[PDB]
Amino acid sequence: FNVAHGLAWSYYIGYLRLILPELQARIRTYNQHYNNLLRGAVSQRLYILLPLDCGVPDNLSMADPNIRFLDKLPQQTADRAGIKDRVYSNSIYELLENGQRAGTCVLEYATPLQTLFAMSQYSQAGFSREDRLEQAKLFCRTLEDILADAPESQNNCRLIAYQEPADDSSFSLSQEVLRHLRQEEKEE
Amino acid sequence: FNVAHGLAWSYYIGYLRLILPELQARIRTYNQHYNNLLRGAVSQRLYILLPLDCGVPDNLSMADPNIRFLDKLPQQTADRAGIKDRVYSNSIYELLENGQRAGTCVLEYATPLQTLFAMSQYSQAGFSREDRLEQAKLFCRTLEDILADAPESQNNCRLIAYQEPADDSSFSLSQEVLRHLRQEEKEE
Ligand SMILES: Nc1nc2c(ncn2[C@@H]2O[C@@H]3COP(=O)(O)O[C@H]4[C@@H](O)[C@H](n5cnc6c(=O)[nH]c(N)nc65)O[C@@H]4COP(=O)(O)O[C@H]3[C@H]2O)c(=O)[nH]1
Ligand SMILES: [Mg+2]
Ligand SMILES: [Mg+2]
Repeated sequence: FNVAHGLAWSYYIGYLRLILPELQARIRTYNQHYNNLLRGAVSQRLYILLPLDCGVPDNLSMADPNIRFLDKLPQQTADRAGIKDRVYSNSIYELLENGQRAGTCVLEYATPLQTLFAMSQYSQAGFSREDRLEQAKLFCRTLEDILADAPESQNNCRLIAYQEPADDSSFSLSQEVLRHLRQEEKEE
Repeated sequence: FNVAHGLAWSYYIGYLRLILPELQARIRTYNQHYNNLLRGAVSQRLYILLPLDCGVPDNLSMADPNIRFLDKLPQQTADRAGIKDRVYSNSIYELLENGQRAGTCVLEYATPLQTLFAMSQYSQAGFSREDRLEQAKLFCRTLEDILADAPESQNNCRLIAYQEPADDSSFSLSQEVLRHLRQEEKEE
């Protein structure tokens, strides 16, 4: 089956569509209340790590020690049937560079990529572990094309797609994330 | 595209697989702390409303006035990358019969059916509004076949699939839900 397509659409409809519009105000609140001082500096976008290899560790610090958990973005509450006042969780990380706090932003993996990885295990899934990669590529794809026409995506988030070279492991996830942050500084 | 399949699998992998094992203990706690007084009576299963017509209202009371929100099942917390301590929300409803509290259980719609309904709107979704029904049927389907081999589903939840007659509107959702409760009471 072609799943990447459906998961991208479920992802947007049940999450991005809902949270992105109310996202920036939530960021602003954290900044005002927590400091309105010192670093503040929480970036204004939702950052979605897109590991093409579909490897998604539950603790972000594990993938890279330089990615440190700061706080949790103030809850969002919504009556998502049948649930009442259903909580939506985002986590705030600060990226370290040579022991220096280089940036602070709302950051997270794309769960759909993780589910994709898990699905290949199951017999009835039924898409081979081989198809994990193309499925991964189709996902980031569909999202871009979805977010392109997203009235909500008034540049509220930035996708971060990456694959780590097979031969060498000199890849720094924090570095990848920092690039986008800095670039958007020159951009913004 | 065939989406019902992927959404059923995402649903189980990212939700049911995770919460069902820890579900009953959460139920016991509400019963124990809140009581052990008066009704208690929270049922021991997760109830998933499966409207084949794919109509999923955000407020459960609206669908049926006799379905009343009681409280919220104690939070579950899990490090769901990239999120840390990601909250999982379930709501407890008590069903009314002729002004009488007939039952109390954890109850909710299947969000995937709601997303299915929303997808048909979009141009790129790729699937006609016509296909909403077969997509709905394939979803409840896949879930049953998924939950059948679910090591986790040690009878922790019961699916409730239903479609409302086209000619007449004498259908009581609370009645449908009560049936399953009583019938399982026969399980005792
Ligand atoms: N950081 C973050 N990301 C979020 C949140 N909610 C949704 N997402 C993203 O939205 C995807 C699909 O959301 P879904 O439509 O709600 O559909 C969900 C929903 O139907 C069910 N589900 C998941 N979590 C909960 C929950 O906490 N409570 C209830 N009642 N159902 C849930 O699992 C389906 C798929 O779950 P997912 O695999 O998790 O995948 C979720 C997840 O990738 C959130 O609160 N925080
Ligand atoms: Mg949702
Ligand atoms: Mg999940």
